[PDB]
Amino acid sequence: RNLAALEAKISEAKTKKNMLQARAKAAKANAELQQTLGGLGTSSATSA
Amino acid sequence: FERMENKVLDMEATSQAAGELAGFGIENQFAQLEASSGVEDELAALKA
Amino acid sequence: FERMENKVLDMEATSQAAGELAGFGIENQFAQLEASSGVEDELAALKA
Amino acid sequence: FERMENKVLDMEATSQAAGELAGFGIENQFAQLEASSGVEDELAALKA
Amino acid sequence: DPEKVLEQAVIDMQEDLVQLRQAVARTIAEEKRTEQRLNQDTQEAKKWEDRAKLALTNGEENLAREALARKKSLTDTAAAYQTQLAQQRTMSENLR
Amino acid sequence: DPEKVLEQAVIDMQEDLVQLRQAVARTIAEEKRTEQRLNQDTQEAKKW
Amino acid sequence: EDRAKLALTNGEENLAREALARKKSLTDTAAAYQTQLAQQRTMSENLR
Repeated sequence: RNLAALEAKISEAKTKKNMLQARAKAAKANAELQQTLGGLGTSSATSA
Repeated sequence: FERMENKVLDMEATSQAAGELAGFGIENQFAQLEASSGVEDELAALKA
Repeated sequence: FERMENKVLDMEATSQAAGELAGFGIENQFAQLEASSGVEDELAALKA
Repeated sequence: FERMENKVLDMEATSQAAGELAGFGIENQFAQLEASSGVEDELAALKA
Repeated sequence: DPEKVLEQAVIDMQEDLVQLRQAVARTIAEEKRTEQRLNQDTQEAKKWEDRAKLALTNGEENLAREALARKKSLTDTAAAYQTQLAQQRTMSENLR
Repeated sequence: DPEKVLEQAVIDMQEDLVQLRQAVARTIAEEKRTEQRLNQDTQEAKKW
Repeated sequence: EDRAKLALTNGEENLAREALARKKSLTDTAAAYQTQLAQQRTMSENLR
């Protein structure tokens, strides 16, 4: 029973962390695209 | 969970800072222009 | 709590000094101008 | 018997310490979830 | 010269918009992969439901309740992947 | 600084609460060992 | 709250009252963060 619970706990913990890491990386990539479009684009346009 | 939560707090703080500092009223004016453009295509579909 | 209370008393004394020494009547005249500007936008919305 | 009794007292003290310090209420909540899961399989067998 | 500055700024914007195309293509792949995951989890949930139907046909209610507990775990996992997919869909549309 | 004093006080409290966990674990072992003693004495009383 | 609903479904009113005490602590903590948030909102608007 301890082994069955241990493997379930490990499997759930790893898969939840892995999908959270993937969604965090996607979310920060979308945010970083707003930072480059806002910071580089408006500065370049205003300078032109 | 501690390392994941530290990166989640960085992404949430980054997301708050982007919407708080740069969520300007002009984006709602662009959304009103996009809605007005959608109404013009519905009027074109009605005319057709 | 003693260190926190000493910094709270510094921030409260700073906040009192700012409002007491420099809370000039002109800021209420600016608030009346902002209210008058808000009424002019409500009259523009009524006219529209 | 003296050497055996010394190891028996070590195992009994270890067993007391584990159940006393870490026999948390959440293990009874997990046992209630396992009982609830067993009732759901008996309801599935009744439905079949 | 302001003409050279604005031309270089527009060249730098070509590199940035190509990074945004790469970020869209990545986000498209992540939404399609989490769809693929929840699709196969729901197909395995159907296999476990048919394993329960076979167990009930044999009269083994114990195996039927266990197979239904596998179905419950898989459909809850597919709902977690649907929740993650909703974040990938909105991010994909935001980048688009 | 009061922030550094209260942070250090809370760090010292982590060491103290870990000593209290060790004292609980010891006390749990002592109650389990005196239960084991009276349990075996009552089993020997049945043999007699 | 759902842990309390599960406890009441199992008939464990002791666990239900404990789970409701966790709910009370969390909602009081959220009201403390709402009180702090009100200070951050007014400061954010003042700086804006």
